[PDB]
Amino acid sequence: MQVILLDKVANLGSLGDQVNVKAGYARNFLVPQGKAVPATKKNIEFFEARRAELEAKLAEVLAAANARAEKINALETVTIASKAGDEGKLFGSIGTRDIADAVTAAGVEVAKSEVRLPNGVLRTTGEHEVSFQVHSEVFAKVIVNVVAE
Amino acid sequence: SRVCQVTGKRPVTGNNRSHALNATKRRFLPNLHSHRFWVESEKRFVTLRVSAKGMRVIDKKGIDTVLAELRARGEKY
Amino acid sequence: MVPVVALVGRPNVGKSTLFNRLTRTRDARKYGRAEIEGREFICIDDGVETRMAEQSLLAIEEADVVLFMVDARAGLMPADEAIAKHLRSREKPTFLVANKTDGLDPDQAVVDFYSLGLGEIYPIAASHGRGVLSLLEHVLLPWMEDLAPQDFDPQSLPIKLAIVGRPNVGKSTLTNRILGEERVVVYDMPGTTRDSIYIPMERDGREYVLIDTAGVRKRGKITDAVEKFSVIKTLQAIEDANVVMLVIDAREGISDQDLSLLGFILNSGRSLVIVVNKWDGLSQEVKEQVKETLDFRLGFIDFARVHFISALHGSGVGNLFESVREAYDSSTRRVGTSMLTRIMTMAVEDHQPPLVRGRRVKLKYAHAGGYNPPIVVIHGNQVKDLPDSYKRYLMNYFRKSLDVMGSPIRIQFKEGEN
Amino acid sequence: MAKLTKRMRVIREKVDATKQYDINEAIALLKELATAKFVESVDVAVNLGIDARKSDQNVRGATVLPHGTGRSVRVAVFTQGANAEAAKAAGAELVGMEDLADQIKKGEMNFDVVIASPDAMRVVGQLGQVLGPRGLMPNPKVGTVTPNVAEAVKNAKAGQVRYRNDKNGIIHTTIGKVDFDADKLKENLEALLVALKKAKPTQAKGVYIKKVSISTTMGAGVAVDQAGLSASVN
RNA sequence: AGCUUGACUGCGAGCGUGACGGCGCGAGCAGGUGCGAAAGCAGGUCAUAGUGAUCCGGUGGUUCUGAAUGGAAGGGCCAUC
RNA sequence: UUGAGCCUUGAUGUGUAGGAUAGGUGGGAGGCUUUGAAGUGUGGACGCCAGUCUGCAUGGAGCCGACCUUGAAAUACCACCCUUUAAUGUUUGAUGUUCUAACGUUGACCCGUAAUCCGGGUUGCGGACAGUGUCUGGUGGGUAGUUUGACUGGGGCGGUC
RNA sequence: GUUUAUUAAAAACACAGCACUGUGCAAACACGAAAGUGGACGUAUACGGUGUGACGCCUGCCCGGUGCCGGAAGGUUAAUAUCGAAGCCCCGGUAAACGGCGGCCGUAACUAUAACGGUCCUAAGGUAGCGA
Repeated sequence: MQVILLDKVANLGSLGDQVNVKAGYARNFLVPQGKAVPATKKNIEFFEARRAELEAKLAEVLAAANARAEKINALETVTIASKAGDEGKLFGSIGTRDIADAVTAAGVEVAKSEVRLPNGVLRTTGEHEVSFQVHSEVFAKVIVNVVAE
Repeated sequence: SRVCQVTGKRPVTGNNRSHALNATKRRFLPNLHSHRFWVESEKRFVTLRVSAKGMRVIDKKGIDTVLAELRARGEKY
Repeated sequence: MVPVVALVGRPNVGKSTLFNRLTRTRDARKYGRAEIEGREFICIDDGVETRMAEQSLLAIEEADVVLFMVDARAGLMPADEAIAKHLRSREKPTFLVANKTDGLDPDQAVVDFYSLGLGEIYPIAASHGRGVLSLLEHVLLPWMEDLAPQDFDPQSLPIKLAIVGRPNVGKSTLTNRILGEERVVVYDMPGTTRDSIYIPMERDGREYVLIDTAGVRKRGKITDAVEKFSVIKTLQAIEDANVVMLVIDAREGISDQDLSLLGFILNSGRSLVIVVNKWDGLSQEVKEQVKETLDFRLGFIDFARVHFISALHGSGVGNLFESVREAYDSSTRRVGTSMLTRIMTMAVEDHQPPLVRGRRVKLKYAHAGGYNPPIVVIHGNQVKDLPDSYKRYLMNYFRKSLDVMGSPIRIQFKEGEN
Repeated sequence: MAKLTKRMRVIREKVDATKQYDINEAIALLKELATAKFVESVDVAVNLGIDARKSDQNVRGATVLPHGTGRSVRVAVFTQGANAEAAKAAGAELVGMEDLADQIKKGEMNFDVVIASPDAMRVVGQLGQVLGPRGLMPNPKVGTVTPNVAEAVKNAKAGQVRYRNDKNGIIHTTIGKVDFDADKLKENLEALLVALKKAKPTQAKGVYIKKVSISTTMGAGVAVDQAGLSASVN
C-alpha cells in the first residue's frame, strides 16, 4: 500500500517520506512496527500536522536504534542500549547480560552459543564490557568495550 | 472452510472445456489462505481465513473495518 | 556451366505455378529442367525467414540467367525493386516477366516497370496460352547459339531412399547432414514437378527425401494449408522408395501419431531403418532401451539398425550409410521358384497346413512375382481356406530360413485346383 | 564513433515530446531554431502502418492535391487511345500522340509531367539504371498509371507535390519551402491530411493515421494539433 | 498458310432430355465487336468423358442494407475463391 | 552479479561511367557556418586496407564549400527517414549471496485441561521458500462417451461403388 | 497347501527360496477431493512394490583409468591449395580388454584338447555343469 513513514530515518525512506511500497513489506514490517503509518488522502493530512510533534518528540531517543542495530545483526559485538545510545556512551551494568536480555535478529544468535558465567558480565562505567566468545564450551574470551551511539 | 469471510467465497461451478465443447463440470476454488492479521486494536493476531482478492480489500479499508465487521456479520471474530 | 531461367519475383506466390507450367519432367527428382524445343534448362526458385533468404541467395549466384516475376494485381513494390537491384550489381542478365498476366490486354506493362532498372516486361500465360511463346523464344535464341548440358541387376538403378519421420524433429537438418559431411546447406529449391512440392533430391545418384509438415524444419515456399497436403507428399515418399528411414527422437519420438506412422510403414512396403537423431544430449541412463523394446515387440523384422546421431554432432553417420546397403541386398535378392518351394515343404510338414471343413488342402509350388520388395504367389487351396495368419506363418518361415534384413516380404495365394 | 549523445538530448528536450503547436506557429519557428544556416524545409512526417499494400506510402512520385500551388511544373499531355480522345476535345495544354511522340523520343526532354496513356510515360520520368536525381529529377508516377487525360490536364497545369525516400511504412511528405507563405503551407498539410484519410481501404487496422508531425532539420521538429483523424475526412 | 482474339457482351422464340436437384441443343433480336474483297462467317474446341449440392468463410465491386441520430461494422446483392 | 525493452549519438552505400564509397533531399549550386576552413582509426559499398577513410586529435590559404562534371546520380546551401552501431540516459527481468518478517514447523516445553485431539504462548529449527489458488504447456485407455458402410447367389473373405 | 458355494480340483491359484526395483520418514505408497487415516507405535538385514517359483546342476561380461571400435565436428599425424580429412585420441559406442569365464600350436605321458606364453583380438582362455 502506501504509508507516510513515522520512522526517523530508515535505510530507504526517511523522516515523513510518504511513498508507496510492496504490500508484503508494508503490512508486515513497515507497519505494524512504527516505522510507518498507512497513507490515505485522509491520513496524510492528519499525519502531516502530527509529524512535527511525533517524528520529533518520539524520534529523539531512537537515534540509538539505528546504531545499536548493526551490533545485533552481526552478534559479534552484541550491543544494545537498556538506557543509553542517547545518554552518551553505553555505560553501567545496564545493556545486555545482567538481565540476560539482548535483542536477537531472528532467534539464531551468537550471544548464547554457550552459557557458563556465574553472575553475567558488565560491571564497568563510562563504557560497558561485553564478553565476546572464543569457543562454544570454553570462555577464554577477548572482551571488548564497544559502544553504539 | 474455503471462504473469505468478507468477500464471500466457496468453490463455484465449472467444467474443463474444449473446443470440442464437451459436457463435464468441476467447480473452482478461490485463492484464500488463512493469514495472520494483526489487530493492533487489542494488539494481538486474530488469524482469519481470507481471499486473495480480499487480502487486498482488507488492506485498503484497514484492519478494524474488516474487524469492524464479523461482529456485524454475526460470526467468529 | 549450364543456364537456368531462375525465377524470382519476390519470395513466393504464383512463382511456383509458373515453373510447373514450364516443366513437365518428374523423376530425373528436383533439378529437374523445363524443356523448350530441343533445349532444356533448369529453373530456380518483407521480413522473411533467415534460412529461406540463405537458400535463395545461394540459388541466384550459381544461377545462369534470371527471371524476375510480377503479378496482375501486383505492380509497385519496393522490396521487389531491391531484389532486382541486387541482381544487377552481382551481374547476370535478368528478364522481367509477369505471372498470370491478366489486366485487360497489355497496358500497365511496360509503364510502371521502366523504373524497375529494367525495361521491357513481357506479359506471360499459364491459364490461357499466349504469353508463354515469347518468353520461351527469347531464351531460345541465345541458347540455340550456345548448346549447353542437358532379373534386372541391383545396380540398374541407384538406391532410392527417403527420410520420413515425425512432424516435430528437425529432420530436414538430419537430411542436410546425410547429403553433407561437407558442412554445407543443400535445401535450395528449384522446381520441376507438377505444382508446388517438394524435395527428393539426389547426391551420389541415390535419392533422399525430406517430409511431413512443420517441426521437420519445413519452413519452405509453402503449399499445405492444412495437415493434409504434406501427407500427399509422404505417400509420394512411399512411391519413390525402395528404402525409407524413420527418424524418431528420444525425448518426443514414438508419439501416438508416430507409432501409427511405423504401422503405416509396414503398409508402405519399403525397407525400414530406424534412426534416433539429436541423441548425444540424452541422459546417461538412457530412457530409451524400453522405447526400442516397445517398437521391437510390434515388431518389424528387418535389421533395425538403430542410429544414435545428431545433426549437430554426427556419430551414426557411417553406420546409417552402411545399413541401408545391406538392407537393400536382402530386399532386392535374386529369387526364384526353386528356393521357395524347397524351404516351404519343410514348413508345412513341420506345422501342418490348416484343414477346412474335413477336407485337407494342398500346396504345390511357390514363385516369385518380383523381388525388389519380395512378393511370392503360392498356388494352393482357396483364399479363405487359409486364415491370414497361416499365410503369415508360412511367410515368416521364409523370412527366417533365408535372410531378410530388408523389408517385410509378401505372400499371396491363388486357387485353381479346388 | 559516439562521444556523447548530449548535444541531441538538450535540444529534443526543448521542443519534442509531442509538444503540439499551432500549425502556423510551427512554421514561424521552422526557419531557424538551432544554428541551421539559411531558411530550411517545411516537412510533415506522417506515420502509416503495415507492409503488403501502399496507396501513397513510399511513393517515388508526386500526386495531385487540393491547393496545387507551391510549384508549377512542365507538362505535356500525351493523348493516345484512352481518356485521350476526351482530352482532344478539351484542347487544354498541348494534346497530340505522334508529335509529342517525336518530342519524347528526340534526345532532349523538359516536359516533366507526362499525363499519359500508353507510350510516352516510360521514357521521361522513369529510366536510368541506378536512377535517382541530381537532387531533383523528372519523376514517373503522377497518376497516369491511373490514366484520365482531360480533367487530369486541369489538375496537372496547376502543379503538384513530390515526396520520396524508401520502403518504410511511415509516409513522409515534404510540404514545401519557407519561401512559401505560412497559410498556403497550412492548406498544403490540410489537403494531404484529407487525402490520407481517404487513403487505404484495406483493413489491417481501421485508423491508419498515427502521428501527424511537422518538422525541419537539426533536431527540430514538433507535433501537429492532430486533425487528420476519422470522422469523415477531416 | 495470311490475317485475327467471338473461348464477346446482354438476352432468348423454341425444343430435347432427366422423379426432382437438373442437364443439353437452339435460331433470332439487341448491343457492341472481330475477321473477311464482298457474300458471309465468329456465342471455345469432330461429336460423345475430363468432376460435386448445401453450408460456412476468403477475394473484388455495389449503397442495397444499416436498431436514437450520422457515420462505421457485419450481412444481402453482383462477380469470383 | 548480469541479460535484455526503449532513448537519443556513429556514418555511408562494388557494372563503362561512377575519383571510391550512387541507402533516402523540401527546395537545390551562398551560408559571411563570423574562428586562418581541411587532408591523420570507429565509419565506409566493402575490408576492394587502399587513397577517396570519418562534423573524428595539424593551423597552413580571403568567411567559405576552396563552382560544376558526368552517370542513373556528384559537390552554392543541404534534407527526408532506414539498415547498422555505439555512447549515454535508462527500463526491466534473470541469475548470485545473505537476511527475516510473512509462511512452514509430524522440535521442545508452558498453559486452558491431574486431555496422544485442538487451541494459545514461549523458545529451537526451516524460510520467502515450500506449498497451494488461478491461469497455463506437455502427458494421460486409468477414467468417459461413442464411432468401425454398403453391394453381396449365406456372409466375412475378395472385389467393387 | 489353496480353489471355480449351487457343472469344471488341476498341470490352475499359493508357497518358502530366489531375483529385481523403488523408497531416508512429513517415506515410498495407499485410501480419503481434504481434514484425516493406514503404511508403522515401525525404521533400509527394512518397508513397499514387482516378479520368478523348492532343491541340486547348466559358467550370468565392470566404459572409469588407459586402451580399443565405428564415426565425424575437432584434436593428433600430412602437403604447408592454408583449411588437414584417412589410421588413433575425442564424441558416442566398446570387458568373449589389462585382469576372473574359447579355440588353434607346444606342453599336465595315444602326440592332438591345456593351467603359461605365442597365434585370431591389447579374449580372459573347457577350471564349472556335462564326455563317442
